[PDB]
Amino acid sequence: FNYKYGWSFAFAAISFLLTESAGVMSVYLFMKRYTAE
Repeated sequence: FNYKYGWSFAFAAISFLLTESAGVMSVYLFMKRYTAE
């Protein structure tokens, strides 16, 4: 037997990272824009 995960598995893996990064950048931006409020 042999199995492997495909490229779309890794495409789901890399796309996991960018969602969690920008959500921190939302709270970066929200704390930054709350300073101006």
